[PDB]
Amino acid sequence: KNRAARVRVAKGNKPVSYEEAHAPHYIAHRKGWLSLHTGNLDGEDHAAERTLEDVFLRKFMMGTFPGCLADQIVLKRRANQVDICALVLRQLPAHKFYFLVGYSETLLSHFYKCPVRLHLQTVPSKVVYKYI
Amino acid sequence: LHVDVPKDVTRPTITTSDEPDTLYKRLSILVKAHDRAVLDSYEYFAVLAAKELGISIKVHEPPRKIERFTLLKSVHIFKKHRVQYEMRTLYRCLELKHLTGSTASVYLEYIQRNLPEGVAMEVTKTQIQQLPEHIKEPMW
Amino acid sequence: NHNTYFALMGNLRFLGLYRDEHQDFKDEQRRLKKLRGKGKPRKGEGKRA
Amino acid sequence: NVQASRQESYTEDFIKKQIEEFNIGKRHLANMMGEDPETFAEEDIDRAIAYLFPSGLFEKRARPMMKHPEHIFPKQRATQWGEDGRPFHFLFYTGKQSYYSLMHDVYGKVMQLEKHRAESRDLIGSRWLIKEELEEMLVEKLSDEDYAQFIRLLEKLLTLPCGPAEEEFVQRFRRSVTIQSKKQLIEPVQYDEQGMAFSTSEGRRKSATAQAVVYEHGSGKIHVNGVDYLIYFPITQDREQLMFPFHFLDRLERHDVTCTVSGGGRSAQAGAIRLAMARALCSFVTEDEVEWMRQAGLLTPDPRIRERKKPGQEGARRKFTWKKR
Amino acid sequence: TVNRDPTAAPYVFHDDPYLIPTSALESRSFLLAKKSGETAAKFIINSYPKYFQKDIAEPHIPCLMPEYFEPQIEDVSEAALEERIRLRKVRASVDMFDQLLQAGTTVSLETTNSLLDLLCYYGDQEPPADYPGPWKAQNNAERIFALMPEKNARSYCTMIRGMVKHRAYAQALNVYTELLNNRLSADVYTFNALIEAKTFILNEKFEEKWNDILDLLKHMVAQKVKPNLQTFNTILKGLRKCYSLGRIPALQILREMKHIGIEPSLATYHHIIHLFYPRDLSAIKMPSLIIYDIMNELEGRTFSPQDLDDGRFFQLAMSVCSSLRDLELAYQVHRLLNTGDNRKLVGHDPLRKVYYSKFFSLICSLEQIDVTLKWYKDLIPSVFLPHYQIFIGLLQALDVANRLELVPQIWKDSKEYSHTFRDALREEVLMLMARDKHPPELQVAFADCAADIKSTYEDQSARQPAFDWPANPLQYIAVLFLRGGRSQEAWKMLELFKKHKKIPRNELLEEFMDTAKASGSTALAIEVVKLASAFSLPIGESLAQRVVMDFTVDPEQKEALGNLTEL
Amino acid sequence: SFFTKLTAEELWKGALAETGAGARKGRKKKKRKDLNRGQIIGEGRSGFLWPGLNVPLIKSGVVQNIGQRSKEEQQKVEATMVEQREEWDRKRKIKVKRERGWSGNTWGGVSIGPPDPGPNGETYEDFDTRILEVRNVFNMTAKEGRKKSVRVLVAVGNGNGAAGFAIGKAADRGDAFRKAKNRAIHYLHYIERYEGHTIFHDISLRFKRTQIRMKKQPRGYGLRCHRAIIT
Amino acid sequence: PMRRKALPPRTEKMDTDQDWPSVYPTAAPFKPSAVPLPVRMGYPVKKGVPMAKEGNLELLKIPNFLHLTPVAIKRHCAALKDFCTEWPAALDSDEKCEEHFPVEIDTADYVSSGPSIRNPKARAVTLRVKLSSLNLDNHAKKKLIKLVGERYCKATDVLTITTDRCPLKRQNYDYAVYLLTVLYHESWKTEDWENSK
Amino acid sequence: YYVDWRMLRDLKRRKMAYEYADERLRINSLRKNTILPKDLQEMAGDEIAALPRDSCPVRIRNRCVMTSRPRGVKRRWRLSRIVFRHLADHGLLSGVQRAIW
RNA sequence: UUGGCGGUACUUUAUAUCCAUCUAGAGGAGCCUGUUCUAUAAUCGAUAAACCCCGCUCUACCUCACCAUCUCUUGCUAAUUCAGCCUAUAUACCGCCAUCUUCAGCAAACCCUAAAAAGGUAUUAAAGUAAGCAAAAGAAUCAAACAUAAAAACGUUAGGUCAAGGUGUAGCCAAUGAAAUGGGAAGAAAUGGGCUACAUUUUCUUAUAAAAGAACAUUACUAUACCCUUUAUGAAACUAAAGGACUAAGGAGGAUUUAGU
Ligand SMILES: [K+]
Ligand SMILES: [K+]
Ligand SMILES: [Mg+2]
Ligand SMILES: [Mg+2]
Ligand SMILES: [Mg+2]
Ligand SMILES: [Mg+2]
Ligand SMILES: [Mg+2]
Ligand SMILES: [Mg+2]
Ligand SMILES: [Mg+2]
Ligand SMILES: [Mg+2]
Ligand SMILES: [Mg+2]
Ligand SMILES: [Mg+2]
Ligand SMILES: [Mg+2]
Ligand SMILES: [Mg+2]
Ligand SMILES: [Mg+2]
Ligand SMILES: [Mg+2]
Ligand SMILES: [Mg+2]
Ligand SMILES: [Mg+2]
Repeated sequence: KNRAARVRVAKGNKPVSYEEAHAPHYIAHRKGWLSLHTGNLDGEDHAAERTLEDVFLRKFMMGTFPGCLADQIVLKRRANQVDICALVLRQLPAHKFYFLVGYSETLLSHFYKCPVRLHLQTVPSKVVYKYI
Repeated sequence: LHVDVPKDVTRPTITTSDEPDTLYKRLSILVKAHDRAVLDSYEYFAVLAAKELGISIKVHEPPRKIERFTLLKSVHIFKKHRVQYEMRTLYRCLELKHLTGSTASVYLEYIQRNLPEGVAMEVTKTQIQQLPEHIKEPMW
Repeated sequence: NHNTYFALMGNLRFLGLYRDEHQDFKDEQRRLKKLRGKGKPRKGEGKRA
Repeated sequence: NVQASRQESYTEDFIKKQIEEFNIGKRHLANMMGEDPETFAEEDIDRAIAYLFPSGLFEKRARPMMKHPEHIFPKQRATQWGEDGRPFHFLFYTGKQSYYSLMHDVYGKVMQLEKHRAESRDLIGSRWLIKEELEEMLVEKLSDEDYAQFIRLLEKLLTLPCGPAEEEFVQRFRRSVTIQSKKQLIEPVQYDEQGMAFSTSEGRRKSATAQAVVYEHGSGKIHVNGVDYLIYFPITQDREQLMFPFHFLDRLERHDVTCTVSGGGRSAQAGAIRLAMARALCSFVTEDEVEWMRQAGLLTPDPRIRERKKPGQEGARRKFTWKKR
Repeated sequence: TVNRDPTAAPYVFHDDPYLIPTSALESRSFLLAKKSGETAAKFIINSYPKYFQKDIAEPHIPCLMPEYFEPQIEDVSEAALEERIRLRKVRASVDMFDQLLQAGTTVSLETTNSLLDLLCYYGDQEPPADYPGPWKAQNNAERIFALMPEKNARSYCTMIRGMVKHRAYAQALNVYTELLNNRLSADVYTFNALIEAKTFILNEKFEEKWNDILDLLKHMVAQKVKPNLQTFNTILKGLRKCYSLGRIPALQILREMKHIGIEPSLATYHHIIHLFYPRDLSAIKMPSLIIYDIMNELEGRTFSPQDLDDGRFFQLAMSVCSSLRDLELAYQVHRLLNTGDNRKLVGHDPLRKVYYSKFFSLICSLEQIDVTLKWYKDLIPSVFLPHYQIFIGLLQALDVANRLELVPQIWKDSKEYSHTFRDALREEVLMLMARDKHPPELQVAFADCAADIKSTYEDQSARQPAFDWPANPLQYIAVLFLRGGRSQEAWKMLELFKKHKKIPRNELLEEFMDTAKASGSTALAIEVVKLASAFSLPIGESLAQRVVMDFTVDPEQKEALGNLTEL
Repeated sequence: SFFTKLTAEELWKGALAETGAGARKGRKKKKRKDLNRGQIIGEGRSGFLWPGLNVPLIKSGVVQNIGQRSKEEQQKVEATMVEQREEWDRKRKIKVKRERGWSGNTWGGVSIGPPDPGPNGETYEDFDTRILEVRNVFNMTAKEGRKKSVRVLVAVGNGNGAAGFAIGKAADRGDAFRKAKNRAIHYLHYIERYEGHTIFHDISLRFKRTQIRMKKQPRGYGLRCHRAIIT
Repeated sequence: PMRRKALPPRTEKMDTDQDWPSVYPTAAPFKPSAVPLPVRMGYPVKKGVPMAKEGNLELLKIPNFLHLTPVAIKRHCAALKDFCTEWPAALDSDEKCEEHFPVEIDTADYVSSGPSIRNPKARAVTLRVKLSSLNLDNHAKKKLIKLVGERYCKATDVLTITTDRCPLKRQNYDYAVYLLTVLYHESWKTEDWENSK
Repeated sequence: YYVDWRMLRDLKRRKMAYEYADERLRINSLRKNTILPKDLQEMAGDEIAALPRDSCPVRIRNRCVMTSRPRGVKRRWRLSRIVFRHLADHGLLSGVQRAIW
């Protein structure tokens, strides 16, 4: 049996998001890609360096916004600009988000030497695609 | 804005030099992406932009490339059981013609600055110039 | 540079601007293990003399 | 111990608000695309959404959509009883009020025809509606046994003398079979600078592709890639494959063909030319002959192509030796 | 090509409903939290630089590398002193300069001047910074100035400027006297500081004081030193003290500015306006007309930052327009703000909200309601989040145009700007709605608004242990419920007058009775009598007699009504 | 390495070892703990103070700047959090009242509350439910071998003449309680009481192999019956 | 201290005749609170509709073109017209260009996403000239064709010089022009050993 | 901290090969020809041998950057098959999908 | 009563499948490679179906975890009586899979039974019902279909993997940790898989696979072994390729067994 990235069935009480519900074979069919860069296109270089930055950028955002992430973040690279689009729960006060945005942007712009912007869409609570 | 509108918006300064301008006979723009729909939207934006600036454009779709590789599915043994992965590359070629160097810089900036994420460009400018003055006359 | 990532994130965790669920998990397993008397011996004072 | 989200049944006020938001959506989408709101249509909407939200997902159900609420929201079956609680339909307690209400009518029709007392093929090339189509008409779910019984009752109605009312009734449950035109698409007949008539058609066998250019009048001179056919095809079986189209129609030595085949091997290239010549020669033969070709295999593309190899297998079907035990 | 989005918050603020600043306090707090987070990152980057040193950006981006401000040259040489001066460290540079003197090693006069510049400009104090000032007679700056073996014009000039900056006007003037005795020549910057000194000093006689400042100008021509914009701006800024007597001098300066070829900037007019249109002006009967001429002069021109008071001009111009009650002039001033990139000189946080608040308030007062609502949608929220008094002005304008149908809508807008629990605003909304009668449809709409304003009072009461329902809102909310098909709710609200011990008004009491007669419910009519007895209102007895004639009272009702009549 | 660190959900999943062959083999035990329970965003061991994150951004009208707590002040905060941890831990320790039935370790005679509301908000608050037997029956299956179900017999009554019983079976005891409890409300007999305190006459009967001999008694006699009959 | 309440989406205040280019001036992510469209995305569950825009990760994962609308592109290109220069009308055909400008210089630019703008392929330059355009005697043309080897194509009569050896594109470009000049002048020169062919 | 002591040894081998690249190029060039006297070539054969062993670039092994796995690595991403599949099967690699055909 | 089993009958069965039918193989020779065995100072894991060119899309040094010898003791990190551990337990687990399997079920909420351990179907219908997962549908192999891939629930085998990484418990901390140098050998052995040959439908040469000229049984066919030279990679040839001769066995393979619609 295949165990890869499959949220298995319980007794109908496990909420799962759209991203979690779909197994790997639905990638490019029902669900898209969380990161969009040009490094895996044919005749393009620096796939390894873009992929390592993604791993870190995801671990950074989880720790910097602990318990405030409704879904996995979406990374969008255009030219040298990096754009982070994160669904965040409305747990923290509003002013705290302004602090963490200023901090996380400046810190990641001086770490990778690129302009990095954070885009936050706040949800009242996690969106449930289906109960499995 | 309903009642409050800018009066005399400031526009950049464009100064005509005395150097002659480059003459591009052709300018091929090969965009690449994993998504066909993004290329269709970019093709519409780029063709509309060219037609609005007076540039002559043609578009075709070079054949797509699919790169596949195989990996071992299990962490240990079970050799016969594999998992395969592929990366798909799609192309849209925008062939422009008879462009001066000023028209090709403004156009390329405008379309490159609006290049979607996951899209790679490969501009192939083809300049036309006279013969070298030494070559023009045979000298022994 | 694995040293830069491990050091930088550790410094941020001590400043309160980053949270390491893995490290907090390990910090409590050490705290509990020391109470049980299975903690790390001091160097030069190991079981074998 | 059931704790999952219940069906979010859509009330009429809900769908009514979903139609006001959609109507305001169209006016905005029109203003974005610079079009006139009055004439903006469903077709323009689908095109606009595809430009503004490019998605390359293979399944089109998973792509962005701004459709009318009627298309997306399933028709809610209306309440079957009123405020007092009395069901609206006398067969409510059967559990299949619409299936049995229909079977009640058809059984009553049969009785009047049988009591009251020509060719029955008033409609031809038609089929009985499939179970899925019937379910939609009744707005309820049926079993296979329920479908089988409904058809038997409808057949009995046709057997009996049928007035025009019955013919209209049974018509509702007969779907016009869109029998496809399994006939050749004859090519046009162009004219050369010399003025000679000629037709062209493509052919594909395995990985080979050919483009023949048969001429109406000729002496049988076939040139493949600017070479003769005896030279290009040194094997007899390959030449016989080029002979099959003309020999069949007794048209040997009456046409001059010019072929251009690229790709594949010797046998795959002869086969591709055979199909290309058969399709080009259609314009110069009678329709009865074209059917004679189609029914002899000359006009069908061969779908047999090399099968991909499988991971963990020596070949497409060949397996690795099951090791001795 | 693109213009401001009227329905969006400023671009600085995050584009999320949860993160959009509701009030003006949150607007500044939200930005300070952003600036605070930027400072937290820059601190970490500058304190752990080894982790932020790998450079992977081609071309190289200098501004994204760690900063280093501490000297890295250890040897004690004139060069090492130069580094500290370049880094702007004041105390460390003094120590190494003294050490250089202790050894006696030669120090260049130009290098010695770079030290005085740092000390004179910062006034002997380390540069202000954030991390985890009068002139002192005995200080490093003056001591180093004396130790200097060879002095040049620049050296004296640096002292004169630093003294004036740090409020050492008397000493600075003395230093200038020495420069003249040495026969050296000052620069424009030094002459501007000297003029700034004479003005700040309080001279008994203005005529002497003015003749002195002019003497500095005459020495600027003897020494072949040409004035700059700041020189004239400084003189006019000083003249704002003497409003009455500075008018003729002020105009002469502006005429001289053009002849010399210096172009008056927005700051230069900011001073002429202050001098001609005093804020504390008792003589409002016949104000000056100069503001009209200035705007004509500046019509269509584009301005750039050329002084430190340019931002002040726009805020002051609108204030004078509001004082003069001329809305045509306010459009000219705003029209000038829109030409080119003049928008950048509106002002900072204190003055940006004053200009637009002054502007919008003038529009509502003197503009047609139709146009006033166009300005309302454009400016708010995109430009500024207004305070509650702005809404009171908008609501009053709607009342004067006989367009109270929009009062419910203005209330919904106010709730987004953190006026949901504002007592002054809630009283104005209810008052205007219930001031006069209206058609049935309008009354029903007002009743829904009255219910919404009631919920604010109710929720506030529940949360707070001690809450008072103001008397006037209670009357307005009750009247609106009766008039708008919510009479049942109004009978429940009748009890709240006793719970909060508020005296019902005579008009409200009789209104309840009128509705009762149409309903025909004697019970409801007697309920009004009960409340009248509680507060011992004299009309209550008359109202009870009115019920006797209006409705047929049952014998049980007669006994109950008689008891209340006795009470 | 920073790249070999896993999330809390994945760390507890493995450490708890709930999923696995152990569960089917019947295998105190470790307890999951939330480590972000008391942690405040912006609070670190070093004790830095970050305006707008863990301290007021403006204090008494003064725009705050970055700072750090002294070694003494931080030690207090660290010890205070340690105390707050003990308080939360103590809560779980507390064990509170329940009522035993016929015996301390048995479910027989235990009140489990009223049946659930009906279709149209028909509450049954006046009815009480009592357990009469809880059994762990077993059905042999090829997939699972021995599979266990909980068979519960309950009785319900309003103490005013109406009572009923039912059997509920499930794999989980809590489910078997709900099934029996709501099933029994559908089988309500009405029992005739002489003057509301006793049966109308002596009753002797045999049901299958069980014999019962009831006798009518005067007031104050009390219930002198099988513990189940008392229930 | 109650939790903060989110404001209603600003799409509610957007008129149907608004200036949308101002709403999305530049490339931005999809904001359900700023896009006044009831768009839905997601494979629907059985007896379910596609998911709504709010909290929709799939719509966020899309590179939208909301900033690029037909109204914006036309307003943008109107401003960008002042930059453009007019192609000389006389050069109305490709053959006309070969007459007056026989030399074709091919240079390639590459645009990718990342911190580095450096691509190794950008240095290469390619010069293409037709020998007919060059003034070559019968002797010269034979000498030019033998020296260049496979660079010359008899079918097209085009000489192709590809230079990538130098680090920069301006160096490789100047080198290809140099290679042509030496080949041209050497072709005309006649060496005594040539008489032994 | 790097993943393990094996990745640490590999990292040092990569930094000592970069230091000795020009040197090992210049010396090794003297040996890879037939134009110089064999006496010089025999001596250059020992100068290259005398350099430290970790300067040799054939002692470098490509390991997964995240797990330090010596075999199973894909050179375009520098990840093992196990790590690659985890990122690919979760939609985190841009453009990588399963191959169905 | 339920399951399981039956050298218990009955009916229907497998679809490259249990037998039969068809084609090329395996089992014999020569080698290549795995494993066991023997054996070495010298890894580990897999080892019936579901191990045996398996983890390895890969071991001359490195890799490396092994053996021998010498050496280091706060010993990668911002801090830490701490760092580090390929140390034991896959019978504590996560992760990622195998097998049944392209099998058709699984589990939740109910309802019914002269009591229920459990069971619940009949279509000319007799107590079963209505949602979820799987199958199906859809998508992919760029028209169409078919086909192939992919997908395949709950469980079964305490199946595989503490050595991808992580981790519970126990253990080492001047050593079970870190580093350097040199080694990690072989077989009158058995066995699994592959490769090549045994030739005439063949061998060599030109060609292009068409045709032609020669060879054709003692070395004719026939060595990817051994040995001898040269080249490529590397610091190191112990590796790989290309020639050279030397050439031995083999003459289509016993029972038996593999794959293919
Ligand atoms: K496992
Ligand atoms: K060791
Ligand atoms: Mg085969
Ligand atoms: Mg007890
Ligand atoms: Mg390790
Ligand atoms: Mg290697
Ligand atoms: Mg078989
Ligand atoms: Mg080794
Ligand atoms: Mg070694
Ligand atoms: Mg070890
Ligand atoms: Mg196991
Ligand atoms: Mg299988
Ligand atoms: Mg399909
Ligand atoms: Mg399927
Ligand atoms: Mg086991
Ligand atoms: Mg094992
Ligand atoms: Mg042949
Ligand atoms: Mg060599």
